[PDB]
Amino acid sequence: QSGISQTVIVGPWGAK
Amino acid sequence: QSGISQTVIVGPWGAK
Amino acid sequence: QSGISQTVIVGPWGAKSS
Amino acid sequence: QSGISQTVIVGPWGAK
Amino acid sequence: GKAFDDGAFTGIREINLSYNKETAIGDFQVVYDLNGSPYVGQNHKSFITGFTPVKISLDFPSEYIMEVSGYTGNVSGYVVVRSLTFKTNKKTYGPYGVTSGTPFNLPIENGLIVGFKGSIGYWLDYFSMYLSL
Amino acid sequence: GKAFDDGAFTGIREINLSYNKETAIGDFQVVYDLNGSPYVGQNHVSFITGFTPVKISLDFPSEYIMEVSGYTGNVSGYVVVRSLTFKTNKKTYGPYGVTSGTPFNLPIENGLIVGFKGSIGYWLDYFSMYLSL
Amino acid sequence: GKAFDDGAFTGIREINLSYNKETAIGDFQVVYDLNGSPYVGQNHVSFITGFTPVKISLDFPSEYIMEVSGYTGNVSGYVVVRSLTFKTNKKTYGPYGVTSGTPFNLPIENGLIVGFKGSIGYWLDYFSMYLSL
Amino acid sequence: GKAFDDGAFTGIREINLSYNKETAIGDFQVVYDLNGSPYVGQNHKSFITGFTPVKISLDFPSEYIMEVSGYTGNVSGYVVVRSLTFKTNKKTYGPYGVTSGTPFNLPIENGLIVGFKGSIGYWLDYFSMYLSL
Ligand SMILES: OC[C@H]1O[C@@H](O)[C@H](O)[C@@H](O)[C@H]1O
Ligand SMILES: OC[C@H]1O[C@@H](O)[C@H](O)[C@@H](O)[C@H]1O
Ligand SMILES: OC[C@H]1O[C@@H](O)[C@H](O)[C@@H](O)[C@H]1O
Ligand SMILES: OC[C@H]1O[C@@H](O)[C@H](O)[C@@H](O)[C@H]1O
Repeated sequence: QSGISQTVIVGPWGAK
Repeated sequence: QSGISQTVIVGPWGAK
Repeated sequence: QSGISQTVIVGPWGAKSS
Repeated sequence: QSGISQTVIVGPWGAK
Repeated sequence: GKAFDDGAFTGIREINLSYNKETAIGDFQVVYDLNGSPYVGQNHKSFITGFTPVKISLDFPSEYIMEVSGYTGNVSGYVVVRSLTFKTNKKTYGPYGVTSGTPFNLPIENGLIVGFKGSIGYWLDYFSMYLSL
Repeated sequence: GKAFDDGAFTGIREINLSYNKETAIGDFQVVYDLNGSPYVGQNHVSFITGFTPVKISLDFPSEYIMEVSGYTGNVSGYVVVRSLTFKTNKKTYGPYGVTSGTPFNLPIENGLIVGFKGSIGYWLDYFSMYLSL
Repeated sequence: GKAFDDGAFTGIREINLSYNKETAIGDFQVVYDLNGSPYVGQNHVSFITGFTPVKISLDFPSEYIMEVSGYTGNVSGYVVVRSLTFKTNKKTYGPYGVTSGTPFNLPIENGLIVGFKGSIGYWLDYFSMYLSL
Repeated sequence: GKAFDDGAFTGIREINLSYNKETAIGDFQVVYDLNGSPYVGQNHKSFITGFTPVKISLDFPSEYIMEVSGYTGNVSGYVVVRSLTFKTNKKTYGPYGVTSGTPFNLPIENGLIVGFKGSIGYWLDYFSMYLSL
């Protein structure tokens, strides 16, 4: 792994 | 706390 | 709930707190 | 990335 | 309708649903992954019949859902989920049902859908999804 | 537009955005909570002016966002976020902007929005949200 | 020894282990909770017998483990887990085994133990725990 | 001692602590990563002086802590943290302080340390760690 914390991310909404 | 694990829940979509 | 995010916390090690 | 959910894992304790 | 809650698992292996080209989504059942082993969820069936069955077999764990979209609308006086579409990192499954009404969509940039809950009477009334890393 | 990514924090205290009721959302800035202390996020501004400012001050931590909804659609040739509405456990803020086009909505049964990322040119091109327990 | 990995679940309902006052921990089995339904984990047994069985029945979900402690040491030339103690918000179970060797302890301020993995030969060689909110 | 709680961040860039080969750990300060940018945490200092400073600069984000170990024990009639050792995927830092008393160790198979909390009077009374994926 990397030393960076992760989080759930939803989206995007809008332009592709 | 309760001994029950939690998780993110999104929704609902549909009837209210 | 509350508007504050939570994370797992392990410990403490050292003087007793509970 | 993986279709497999992950969890924090601590240890091991005992034999290396 | 009759509410259901499958709970949270390790991943998704297969989705089985049924729909009617003139009404909405009917039956819904999921085969989850539970720590590397398939776990068959309870079949949540409509109070009626006459639906067309669909089997979505994912190539777990390399293939996973990245977006769920659909439409909600009135059917016989009831607001229900009329259509569903599942997009994975490999292909698009759907749309299944009627693409009319109010659209909705849940794209996921990071994370996984690991469970479903909702209610089904004559049709799928509503549903929610469990998300996790 | 110019992409931005605020990252994840502990919660949301205030949202400052600007919009034009005849076009779309413009500026976007968030005051996050960072472990009990306010953290002023970078102000992501539109390339143009003429927007109406709005300050959404939440009664943190008792008040939090339970649903985000809005509309996307064209403004000239570009697909952008035309309108946004924020619903908390206390009040509904908005809608702000053109309430026409393709709707989208994200209701949260369990969890919290803890960050934003997206892109802004003349208008808010797109955006995503970080979710956490 | 023979490695095992139960994986992660919703919680813990019961722990069944065995020990010997002169050696170390032997058998290990857990009855987990899986979205409200008990799930019997595989019984991980020692290659030998002569152990004293212990059943720890928790008052799920009001009672849960807050700290796991124990000792690791040499037994017949093998480094193994010689003792275990489980402290919940209601009581302390143990110590089971011999409290000689190098101690270890895992207190939890926030979160839950939701799974176990490890290895067992004549005795419990080592183990790890899955943690989650 | 005086309690402190830095909270949770996105990673760890640098740890600054001080110790005394005859007593225990004194001062403790951490430079966290906050969504790609360094964030200097408050310096938690001992009520007294005479400690030897130590700077642990990690090669973020390629280098991260995989195990924290140490010793707790009595000093002047108080139970305190006498020694600490930080093992990363690249190097071992420490032990710093007196390696006498009761040992403790926290190996991490999956996850990251993203924050610290504790208390400091003459010495570090106790400490806990925030964990995340
Ligand atoms: O599916 C839509 C509706 O179906 C009916 O059978 C049921 O009585 C309603 O409560 C609602 O579920
Ligand atoms: O916001 C709509 C558009 O604004 C323009 O200024 C930019 O060049 C486009 O890339 C797009 O962002
Ligand atoms: O349990 C301690 C030992 O037990 C033996 O039976 C096994 O062959 C060893 O590898 C070690 O596991
Ligand atoms: O650090 C050891 C001790 O230091 C003293 O200064 C303080 O009054 C105690 O509460 C304890 O913290």
